[PDB]
Amino acid sequence: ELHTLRYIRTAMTDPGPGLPWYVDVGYVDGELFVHYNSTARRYVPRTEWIAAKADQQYWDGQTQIGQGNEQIDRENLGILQRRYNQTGGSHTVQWMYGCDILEGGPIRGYYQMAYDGRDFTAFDKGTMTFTAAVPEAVPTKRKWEEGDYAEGLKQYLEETCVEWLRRYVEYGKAELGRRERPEVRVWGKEADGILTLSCRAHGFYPRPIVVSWLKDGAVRGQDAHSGGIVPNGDGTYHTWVTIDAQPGDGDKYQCRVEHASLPQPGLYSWEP
Amino acid sequence: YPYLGPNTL
Amino acid sequence: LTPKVQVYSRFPASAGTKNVLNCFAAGFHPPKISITLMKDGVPMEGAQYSDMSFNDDWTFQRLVHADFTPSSGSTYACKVEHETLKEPQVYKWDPE
Repeated sequence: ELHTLRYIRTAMTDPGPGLPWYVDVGYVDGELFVHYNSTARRYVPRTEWIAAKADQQYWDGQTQIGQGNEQIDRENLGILQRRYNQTGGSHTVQWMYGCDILEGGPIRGYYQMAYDGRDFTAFDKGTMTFTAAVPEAVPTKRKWEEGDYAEGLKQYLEETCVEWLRRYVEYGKAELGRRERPEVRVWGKEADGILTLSCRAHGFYPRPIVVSWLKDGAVRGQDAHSGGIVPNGDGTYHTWVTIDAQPGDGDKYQCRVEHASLPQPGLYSWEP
Repeated sequence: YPYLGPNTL
Repeated sequence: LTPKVQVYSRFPASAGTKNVLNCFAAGFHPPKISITLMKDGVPMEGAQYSDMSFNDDWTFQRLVHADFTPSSGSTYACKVEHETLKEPQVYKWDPE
């Protein structure tokens, strides 16, 4: 049903010691598959399916865009410095554009930008006009409307983006459609007169998972602390929840784990 | 597949 | 914005067994951040700095991970140096 393509850039003035200033990255269904670097100057695959099922002209043609996309962002950084009347320092340019599809057809199409952690511009496809969030982005709105780049973006977001996305899903249908089961461990420790239990699901896929604490067969969303869902190195996800409770009450609490991989939601109890 | 440009700000 | 850091392992913390320690900072700006994983106040050998990114609200996040073997007694933690934090903050890995 729902498949999402998203490309993302990050041009930086002060990236750090021994780090690249510009990086361009792509994501399919919330999973990293394509990567570009300013040091390497070539697009490279992160997943197996995109690497296996792609010719050289795909990479060479994509690299020419990446080397292009690197060059404009060098010019951009300099343009904003003069527009804001800034001497220099730690500034960054961000780009965020993609396309969503449901049962074949497209639903959403976006093309945005932010400067120094704040929205700069955004392409509204329905009205066929770019929006100026900040007074410093008003010149860009006039530039991008006079020269109809909006016609070019509509062609990309609706036609180009979708045709490539359908192909990417077909290549990694097995690797996107797979399901991995979470290795769950329950543990608790005394803090300062208060027992602090903690459920910890390790390696699982897909991303969205529901983990909660059940006191006496009843969901307790009070006193529960969660750190959200966080990624791993090998294309899988991790989560963690903890609950403050009275000492001795160990058998009362239970960690329920609801996930797509599991048909029945598995309950876990603390037993050492 | 990425989109080239279109142009500077 | 200050980074929200979380230290955790890939697999269950079994002593003397192959594992991958992970440090994940997220929700910070600017993106220039120096995340280092340490074993007993000393940076871990090897290491693997993964790719960075940012969420829908233009806020950054970086993952760093390293293949290792957790020995008993040895203390593991993730040092993080950022412009917002003023002084470096150390996040400790709690096994089990």
